[PDB]
Parts: sequence; C-alpha cells; structure tokens
Amino acid sequence: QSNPSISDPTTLLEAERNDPDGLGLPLKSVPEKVDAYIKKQFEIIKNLEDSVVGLNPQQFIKTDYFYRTSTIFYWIKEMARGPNKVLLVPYLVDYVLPFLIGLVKHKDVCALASLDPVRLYAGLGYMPIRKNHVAAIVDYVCSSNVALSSNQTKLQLAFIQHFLSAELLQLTEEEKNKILEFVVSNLYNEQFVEVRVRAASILSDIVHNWKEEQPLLSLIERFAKGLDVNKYTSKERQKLSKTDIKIHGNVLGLGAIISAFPYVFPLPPWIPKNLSNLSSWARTSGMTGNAAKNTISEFKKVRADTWKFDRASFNTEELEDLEGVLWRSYYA
Amino acid sequence: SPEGRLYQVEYALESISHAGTAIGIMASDGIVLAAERKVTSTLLEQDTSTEKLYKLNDKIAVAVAGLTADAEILINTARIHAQNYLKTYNEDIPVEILVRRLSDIKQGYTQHGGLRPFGVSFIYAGYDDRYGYQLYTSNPSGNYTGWKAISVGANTSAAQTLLQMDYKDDMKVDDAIELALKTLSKTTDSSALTYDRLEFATIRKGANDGEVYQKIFKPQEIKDILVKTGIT
Amino acid sequence: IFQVEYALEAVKRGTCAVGVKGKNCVVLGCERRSTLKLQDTRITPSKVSKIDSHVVLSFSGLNADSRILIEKARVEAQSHRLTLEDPVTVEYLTRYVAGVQQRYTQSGGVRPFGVSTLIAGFDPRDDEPKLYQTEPSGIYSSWSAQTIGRNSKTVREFLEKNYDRKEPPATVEECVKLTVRSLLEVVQTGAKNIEITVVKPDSDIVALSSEEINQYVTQIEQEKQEQ
Amino acid sequence: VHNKILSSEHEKDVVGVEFGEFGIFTDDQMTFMFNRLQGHLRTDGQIHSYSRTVKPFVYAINGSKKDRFFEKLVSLAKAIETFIHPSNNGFWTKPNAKFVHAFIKSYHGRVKYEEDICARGVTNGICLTSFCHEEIVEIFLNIISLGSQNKNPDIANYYISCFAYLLELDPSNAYLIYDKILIDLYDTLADQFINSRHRI
Amino acid sequence: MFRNNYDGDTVTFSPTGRLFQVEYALEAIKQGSVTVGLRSNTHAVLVALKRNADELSSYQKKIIKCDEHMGLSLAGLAPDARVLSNYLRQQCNYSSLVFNRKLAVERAGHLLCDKAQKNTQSYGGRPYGVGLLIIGYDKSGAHLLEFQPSGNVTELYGTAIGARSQGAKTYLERTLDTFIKIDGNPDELIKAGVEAISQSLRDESLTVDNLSIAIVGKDTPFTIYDGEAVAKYI
Amino acid sequence: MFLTRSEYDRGVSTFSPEGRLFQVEYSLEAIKLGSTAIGIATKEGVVLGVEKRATSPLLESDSIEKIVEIDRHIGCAMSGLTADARSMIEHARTAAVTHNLYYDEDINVESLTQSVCDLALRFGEGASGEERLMSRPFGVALLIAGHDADDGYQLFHAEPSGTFYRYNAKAIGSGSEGAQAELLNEWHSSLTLKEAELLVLKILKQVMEEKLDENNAQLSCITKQDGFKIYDNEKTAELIKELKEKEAAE
Repeated sequence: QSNPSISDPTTLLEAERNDPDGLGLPLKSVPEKVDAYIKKQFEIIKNLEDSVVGLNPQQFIKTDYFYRTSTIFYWIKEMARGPNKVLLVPYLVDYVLPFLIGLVKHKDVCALASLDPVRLYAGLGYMPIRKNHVAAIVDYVCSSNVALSSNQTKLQLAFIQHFLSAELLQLTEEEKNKILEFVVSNLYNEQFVEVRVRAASILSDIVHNWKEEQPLLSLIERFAKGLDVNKYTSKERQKLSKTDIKIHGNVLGLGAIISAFPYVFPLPPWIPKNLSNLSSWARTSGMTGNAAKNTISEFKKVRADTWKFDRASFNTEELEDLEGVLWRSYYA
Repeated sequence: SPEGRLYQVEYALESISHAGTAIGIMASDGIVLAAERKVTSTLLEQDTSTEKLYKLNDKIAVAVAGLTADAEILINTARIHAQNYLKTYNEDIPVEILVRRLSDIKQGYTQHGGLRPFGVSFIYAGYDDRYGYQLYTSNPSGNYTGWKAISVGANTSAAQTLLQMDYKDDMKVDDAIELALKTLSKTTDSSALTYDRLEFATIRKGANDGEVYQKIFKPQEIKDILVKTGIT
Repeated sequence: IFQVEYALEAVKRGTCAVGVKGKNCVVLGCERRSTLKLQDTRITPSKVSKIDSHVVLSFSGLNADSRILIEKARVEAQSHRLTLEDPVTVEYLTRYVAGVQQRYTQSGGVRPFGVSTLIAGFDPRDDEPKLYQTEPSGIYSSWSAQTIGRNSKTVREFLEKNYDRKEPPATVEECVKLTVRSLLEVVQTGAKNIEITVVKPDSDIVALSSEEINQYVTQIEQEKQEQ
Repeated sequence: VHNKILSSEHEKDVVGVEFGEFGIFTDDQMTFMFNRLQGHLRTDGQIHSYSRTVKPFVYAINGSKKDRFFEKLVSLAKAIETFIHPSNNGFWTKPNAKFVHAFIKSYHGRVKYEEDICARGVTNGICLTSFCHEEIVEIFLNIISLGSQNKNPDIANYYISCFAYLLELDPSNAYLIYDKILIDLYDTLADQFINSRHRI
Repeated sequence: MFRNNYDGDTVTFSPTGRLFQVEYALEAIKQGSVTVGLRSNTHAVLVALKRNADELSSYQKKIIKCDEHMGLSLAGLAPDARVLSNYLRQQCNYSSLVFNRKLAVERAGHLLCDKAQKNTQSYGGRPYGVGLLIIGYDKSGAHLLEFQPSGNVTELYGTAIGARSQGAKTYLERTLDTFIKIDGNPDELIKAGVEAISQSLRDESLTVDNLSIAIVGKDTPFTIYDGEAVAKYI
Repeated sequence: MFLTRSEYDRGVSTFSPEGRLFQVEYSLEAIKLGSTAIGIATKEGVVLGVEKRATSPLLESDSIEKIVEIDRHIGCAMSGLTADARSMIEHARTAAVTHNLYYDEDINVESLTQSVCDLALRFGEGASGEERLMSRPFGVALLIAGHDADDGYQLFHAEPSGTFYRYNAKAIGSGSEGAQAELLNEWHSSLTLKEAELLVLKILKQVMEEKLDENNAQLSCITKQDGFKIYDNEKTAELIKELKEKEAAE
C-alpha cells in the first residue's frame, strides 16, 4: 500500500519539484489509513505499561504487554532491512526510539526471549534519512528531557556516534553543534562514570573533522582552565583526582582532543604543551588521573613509528614526564 | 571452517567425483563389486594391478575410487586390524568393526588438522555370521552408511538413479551381476565398455555348501560375463 | 583465536537432538532423513548411544565426529568402574566428555568438535533423573529439558511453554507422549524420521522401535484434529 | 552544461540554466552527493569505475564562486584522512585510492579543456582559476603522501601518479611537491630509510 | 609513514647491525616504577617506589631477597624478574651446598648476563623485559650491579632505572665522592639513597606504603624494610 | 568517525617499540567483558558475589558454577570463560591439598594465589632456559579470597598475565570500571560481615541496571569459623529482601 502510483507523469514531477528538500518525494510513502494502524500498535503498548507494574522476568514473558512488544520489535527488525527503510523513518523520532529503549524496561527480560535492542537502536544510526528528518532526530537525542534515562545513556551516545558517521558532511553546522554540546554535557554527569568515558571516546570523532582552528583552540582553553598550572598543591590533586567530576570531565575532554589527531605527520606544538598539562595529572592513581594515563599511552603508542622524529618537538624534559603513564599489574 | 563447513574435505570429496567409478549391489544371497579403470594407454600392462579392487581378508573386500597410493596406505593398515582381531579373539573380524576402524582414521585427519585428509572413497563388501551379507561406504568425511546398492566417483549422481530403478529386494546374485554391468551402460565416459576397462568381484554362498567363497575376477572371466550382453 | 564459534555452527546443521526429564524417568530423541531409498535400514540405527548400563548419549552434529567421543567416554566409563569400582555418575561422565572438547582448543592448537551432546541417566542407586548438555566450548549445563541441533530453536521455544517444574511428566508413558510432539515440529515426514530411547532407574535402558513409535504419532494426531 | 557555456554556442535554446556556487545543483543536492561519497569511502564502499562517479563534483566548481564548495571538499578530505594512512588497510583503501585518482584525472581533465579555450579568447569566470589549482594541492597533499607509502604497491601507484597531474597545473604551490619528493629521494640515497623497504 | 622490516623477532639483525627486538625490551624497563641503588665501602642500599593500582590495593613488591648476602630490585616486567630472581636464588644456594661458599656478586653478574643472552639467540622466545639492581657483600667488599635485559651487566657505585630514572641518576652522579665514603654508617647511607630517589618524584610524596628499602654489608645480612619500618627515613 | 591503528597491534609475544606486549594487554581487556564478580573484605570474613544471568526456566541454575571451593578456607569467584578455568582450578585445588600433605597445615592464601599465577606464567610455543608447556595466556580472571592465621582475611586479583594485587575490595567483569569506583567510595576498614553481604548486592543492583533475585545472583563468604560456604538460594533472598528495606530508609 506504499507504492505511490500517481495519475500523470506531469502530476508527479510537480510533486517532486515542490518538496522541502531540494531533493525529491519520499519514494514509497505509507498511506495515512496505515500510518494510523501503526501509531495505534505503539500507543496500545504504552497503555499496558501498568501490566508489568512490578512483575519479574518469569511473569513477564507471559504478559500481553510482552507479546505485543515482541511482535512490534520483530517488525522493526524487518523494516530496517531492505527496501522498506524509507518507510520506517517518520516513526523513529516519536515511536521507534522511545520504544526500543524499552530496555530499562528490563535488561534480563531481553536475554530470555533473545532480543538484541542495543544492536538495532544503534544500527539505525546509519540509514536513508532526509534533510528535514535529521532536524527532528538530533532534537530527540540531545533531549532536555535527557536525564530521564540511565546507562541506556551510553546507548543514545553510541547512536549519535553512528549518525555522525553517516550524516557527516550533511549536518548543518547548527546540528553539528546541538550534538557536540550534548556529548560534552556528559563528560560531567554526576553518577555514571561509565558514560563520562564513552562521551570522550566520541568527542574525538567530532574533533577529527574540525580542522578550523578557532572552534578548536577555544575548547582546549575551556578544558585546560579547570586544571592548568599547580592551581592546587600536591596533597590536593590526590584528593580531587578521586572524587571531583568537573575535573574528570576536563581531563577526559582535553584527552579526547589529543586523541583526535592520531597522525599529524609533523607534530602540532599545542600537543606537547597540552600533554605536559596532562602529565602532572597522570601521576595520581585516582579516577581522573587514570583516564589521563589512558590518553598518554593511547598517544605514545600511535605515534610509535613517527617517534624517531616526534622526540624533537619535546624540548620539555617533559619527555621524562611521560614515562610512568601505562601501568598494569604485570609492571613494576 | 566458515559456515559449519569441512573445507579441506569437500576439496577431496569432489576430487573423488573425478577419478574412477565404482559400484556395489547387495543381493539376497551374495554381494557384487565393480570398477572402471583410469585413462589407459595401449602399453599399460592390463593384468597385474588389480589397481582399484583390493582383498582385505577371505571374507571382506573393498572397491576404491580415489588416489591409488593413498588407499594402499589405508588398506595396508586394515588388512592388519583384520589379523589382530584374529590372533586376539580367534574369530574372523565383523564387517562393521573393520569399517569403523578405518572411518575413524579418516576422521583422524578431519580434525587433527596438521596433516592432509584422504583421497579415496570405499565400497566394502563383506560377510560375517552376525549381520548376513553387508555393503558399506566410506567418504573421507569419516562417515559410513548401509547400502542395498551404491556408487562412488565420477558420474555418481547418475548411476544412483538407474540403480534405484532396476533393483528388487528378491534379487539373486547373477541378477545383480547384470544390474551392475547394465548400469555401467550410462555412467561410462568411454563409448562402449570393454573387459580391460574393468575389474570385478563376488562374495557368494560358496561354490558348494553353506559357506563363503570370494572371487576377484580374472580378465577372461569378465569377457565371459560381459558376453551376457555388454559386448559380444 | 575464534575457530570455536565456527564449529558451533556445524552443530546447528546436524541431525536434530532433544531430551526430557520426568518424575522418575528420562528420554532422548533425534535423527535424519528416513532412507535414501536404497540404503540399508537395519545396520546404522545408532541414534542414541549407550555409554554404561545406566547412561546414554545423543548428539547434534557431524556423525563422524561423535564416534570419537562416544568411545573416549564409553571407556572412561569402565576405567572408572575399574580404578574406583563405582559406575560413573552422570555429572562426571558429562564433565569428562565436556572437559575433552575443551582440551581440543587450548593445547597444541588443534580443531574443536562439531558436536553438541545430550547425556542422560540415573546415578548408581540414587533414583533422581539427570539430564545434561555439552557444547564444543567445554560447557556443561543441567536441564529439566532441552534440545540442540537443526531448527533446535523452534523446539526449545516449544518446550519452555510446555514443561513446568511444578508438575513434571510423572507417568513413564506420558513422558514420551511429550518428547514426540516436540520433534514433529521440525522433522520432515514424521515417525519415519526420528526415533527415541528410554532409561529408567537402575540400569534399565529400553530403546524404542518403529512399532511403538507409531502407536504414539497415530494416537497424537487423533486428539489433535478434535476441535 | 559546462562544455556548452564555453566558446561554442552558449545556448541550445536555453542559457536559461544558471551555474553558480555548486554547478547546476541545489544547495541540498550538492550537500547530499558529498555525504554519500563520504558514505562510500568510509562505510559502504559502493562505486565502480570512478572516472564516472567523480564528474558531478568536478563540474560543479565555479571559478568565481568556489569557496562554499572547497569548504565542502576540505571537510571531505579531513574525514577520509585517516583511512588513507599506510597502516589502516581495509575494504576502503581501494575506493579512496581509485577516487583520489579518478578525481584528479577528471579535474586536470577539465582544466586542460578550458586552457584550450582560453587559446580561443574566451575566459568565462566559470573557468578554473590559478587559485583553484592552489587549494587543490593544499587539500590532497598529505592525503596523496600517505597513500603512496601504502603496503599494496598497486594502491600506491595511484596516489603516486597524482603528482604528475598536479604539477601540470603549474600551481604556485608547485614547490611543496618538489620539496617533499626531493627530500624523500635524497634521504633514500643516503640510506636513511634502510630499515624500511617501502620508503625507498 | 615509516615501517620496520627487521623488528619481527630476535633472530633478526637490522641492516645497521641492530637487534631491534632487544632495543624494544631495554625500553620495558622504563615502563615500570623507579628504583635506586648505591654503595659505600661497607654497605649497599636499595630504594624502590612500590606502585599501587587503586587506593584500594596493595603495592607491588620491588625488592627480593636472594641469599643472606645478596638481593636485588626490579623495574619493569614482574614475571621476568620472578623468573630471574629465582634462578639467582638457586645458584646462590648451590654455591652454598656444593662448595660451602657464599656466591660471589661479581659472578652472579656474569651468570645472569649469560642467562638473558640465551633469550636473544633463540627464535620464538622474546627477550627478558626487566632491569635489575643487584646488591651484596662478598669476599671483595660492597657491590652494585645494573642488569639490562640485553645481557649487559655493569658494576657501579650507584644508578637508577625506570620511570624518571633520570632524576636520581643525575643526583648520584654529583654526590659520588660523598656517599662512597659513608663507611661504618648504615642509617646515613640510606638517608642518601632516599634523598636520591626523591629527585625522581614530581610533587609526589613518599609514605609508609610507597617506600621499600633494603640493605646489606659487612655484618648486616640482606634485610628488607616495608611498611612502618620505613617511617624513620621520611 | 575515524580509525586509529598502530603497526604493532596483533604481534604475538613480541615487544612493541615501547615495551608493550599487546597480546597480553588485550588478554586483560576481556576481563572487563565477562560476568560481573565482586569481592569485599571485612575483619569478620570475606564476601564473593557474582551475576548468574539464567537464560531459561528449564536450565536449572546451579550448573552455573561461577564460584567454587578450593580448600575449606579458600574460595574464588570468576568472570569470563568459565570453561577455560577448569584447569586453572584443578591446579589450585591440587596445590592446596599437596601443601597440606607435605606440611600438615593449611596453605597461605598469598602463596596459593601465587601458585595459580605461576601456572598461567607458562604461556608460549617456544622457550629456551626453562620450558613453559601450554599454548595461550589463560583466558580468565580470578577473585581469590580466604583466611590464614598470619595475615587475617584476604582478597586477591589473579590476572591471566600471571601477576596479582591484593585488593581490600575489588570488582571485575562487565561493570567493573563503575562498580570499582563505587567500592572505592563505600568501603571502610571497619565493615561487618553483615554490612558487606549487603554492599555486594547494592553494587550488583547498580551495574546490572536491573532488580535482582536468586536466579541471577549467587552469594558466598569465607569465615574463620564456618569455612567457605556458598549461600543457598533461600539465604541469598532474605539478604536481598533485607536490602529492599534498608534502602527504603530514605
């Protein structure tokens, strides 16, 4: 019922011409009387959220709420495959992504009736999205209602990392920002240490296509203000490194930036001077001083073959300052 | 081994559908073996080889479809298992036990993947007083299977069809000698079948009593039974 | 080093295999394509394999691969009776089998087994049914019931929604009643496709024939159509 | 459209096809083909003979309204950057090479067709300027230098053959290329690469 | 970029005459914590900085007793030192049993050199990846040795190996004529070993859990001070 | 998005230009990707808990043995390839009895642990000097916890690499990076066994983002008095019920 078979070639091309995207008509468009059916099946499942008011994984597979939900899922899996993708898009922003993240609706219930939601939600980062649909999707992620979810946070954060790779060069510098200001608002979220790190690993995917030097050099500064110099004397760094979140973020962040320029064949002098600011911190055992050792070993490694040479842009006998850095249990 | 596949095996399992062509037919009171001979030159000495039909013991024999130098390495060790089961239990070795003994060495390489699998596929024809006359098969897969009638090698898929057609359970032994030759009508790349492209064998209810004679045909005896129709 | 998962694939493709615990009895079931017209019927009906007088074992996989297990086990089964005078316990026979598929990865660097196996029976004296499952990795698990093999997922789904611990199939007869239904789902003809064995307390293993299997299928599809 | 606009008969019934920023393409039409080509070189490797796939991008350049396009080409080179690196081989190393060559054949292709026309009096501001040849070198130089050291010698001969095409444009940049190539060579004859076969 | 063709294994000489696989191991030294060693005419001291994992974990031991007259400290790959410190423990205990003779320090030097060398001739095995400072009092005075995984064992008055080894290696270089004259004083030679290891720390602060010290000589058998025993030197 | 790659990734038992043995640096990341496991030490005992993760009503949990006895005074919990640790345990049980025979005393937890590390320290296919007969690093991490009379109650982390640390409380497996930073917050030198029985649950609740029962958690402890017992499902439950309440406090 999605074939658009129109009256005339002329009647047709006049529809394609007058479309919002300088592009064309959604090829295959699900006809209203059906957009109604589907919307129902999602909002029938929202009606039944009382059905599992408090049951367990065993008294779950037996409820009607599950049965519906399972069918809807198997359906989504089969829309995202093949020629039906352009049909599935309009529903993501309001229906399909609020669903799926039916996952704090129980992690162990998925292991039972073997369903991989994580793998589908994120596998929907790539796909035939259109200029105007991007808008509403970036707005759904980067939600001001975000704070709602919990370690399903490291999920929306991985969906973004994929969208970006498949909508890069197609995102208006406006959107390219709504994203980056969300990612960065996570290097700081009290509670989950899990995510402050998945955020930084992602902030680099951004700062790789970001060669313009004033968006860049204005971050570097934003981060290295929370640390720079011996703002605090030794005894304090130890105390802070273990608890302070505003500083975990600042070092996770400044860490990602450096790990976003893997092979600049002759080395930018902002990197030495900013590993130096990172070395007095990877000398502290704690939680941030740890993810600052990551950042210096990650680096010293990829620079490995270009190192015969990179050595020379480290006047700073803060070459020494980079020797500890990697420690596992097998070293002493 | 990507999809659940035995690669180095299919390699040699289809290298088999190239060389040779062998047949086995179990009658109610006998068994029959038969093979076609590799691309022959005028000057190759016909009578000597017995190159694809080997005796294992006075009551068991195999037809081969595969690399000769490869099956001899197997047969040599199977003629021995036979005799070890004699010196040990003073009874003649039971057919299934010999078959399994080989199939287990074949599968030995199908897994200790540090040495190369076996060419060769066997039809075994044997008699033991536990399970009347028997017919068995042995691909380098490691598997063996029971058969009232069977074939291995080139043009395999084809003969299996004629066989399925002319076979009857009440079959005598001479009736099955024909069915074997008759259906190397088709499955012969050589237009017209000669006594020299052949090798034959029988395990009958003895030339006398209630017992078991074994008989690898001499060339002349073939041109004699070929006489029954084939060529004359 | 990943080759493990590949073998676990061959499991999938092979003769489908099942098993089902009872109030005091146990059952297996499994096999493949009737007869390719011309094959010998009476000389490889070796579906389920006897390990001791009280312990049995079926498998999904490369038939030519099982044999190497169904022996190394049939042997340690005696070599336990011999050096400890005490039939192997179903957990131990199982732990020994699984422990062998395991050592077929991590040393020398050799290929792992193309079989999952199910292992059933009653410990010696004790009359509490035991059922276990092994897989090419080295993992053994106990099941109130299970299946592994081809279209094994259809069956594991069937069973979950048909077995309950609260009331296990007490009757000898009825415990088979169930194991049949669960293979009819995946077969490819019916009774002529997959057969079964049955072990009851104290070394009383009585495998089922063709004629007892069709006083079942044709007493199932009776109650079936009645709507 | 480009061919017809120049010299000949600027018409065929309509010079009512305007060029501008991005060839004959909308803002969103261009935007789309860029993120699709990036899709090809980074994710889905879906292209064949690239000479054909590159055309639209070359013949959408406007000598007097480039800028907004070169902005889009640069961010496409900065994306693609890591995937050329000699030790990141994958399903992509073919597409990036067969493209970075197909594109610089199909650009020099155009230039030497226009310079054949400004030997007929007709400049046209649509034409490619000395300053396009400059920003083309700025973009694909680290990219070409990384590819040429690649482990596959065929996939390298593609990036290496681009030096000849760039130098024919006699850009102001010419020195940047002669500078690398001559150090790389003088180092090699002084055995400073003796540990690494490929550099030599 | 710049690939290497002669860094595959240890059985392979680089064209310029270099065993890359060994130079790489010689670098694993610097991947572990800093330790210091020095000797007068009457004693030999070791100072190591035990490093921890969490605030919630023990500290890696960095000094191991070898006989009542000889001990060593490690900087680098732990298991490799467990393996070598053990071999040393044997020869020491064999020179005791067969010849009733404390095993010379100068000789355990020669014996480890040859042990590590074996792992740089052989295809398959990697070189040893740890450095050792070895101390002892033998029939010939106080002694200190540096063991790099290359086999090169060298006898010194003082040295330091590892993470920021360079801070102490330069202190000792200047203190030389001062500390080798700290005879007959034990507490004072450790005061020096600790004032040297602390040139290789940043804003970092030695505690009862950071510090590990060992000493030996004339009439002091090899003893190790961890925990509260080390407080008096902070 | 983008791709970072060194030329010395892969390399089996050969040094990177830094002195890193990436084959084993990776052996160590796969602990972070298995079952969760948590150990805490009091002066009144040591507690080990894990995540069961039952995948059916059929499969009768308890063939899920992720916590096992070693001697009556030493237990261990495992995260990872439970099947790959069969041999690692056999060697520890064998070493602990062997010590009891040769010496008429229970074997020190420190030395029982080191002995298990000395086993996975025989990784390789080519060794001259002393032979290390096996094939790959041992693909499983261990929390080993017990009691000897020299050094009180103890907790240890045995890594595949052959080395170890003695944590006063440690977490390994899927949740570790987070569970660990939570233990680092809530542990004191003065816990009671009752108090830690519960803190192990609170931290399993957290980094499982789920509500827990005896079908997905197994608790065990080791006291001087009663030895090393694994809590049967009943006791694990009114220990859970006892938290549902304690946290409804505020």
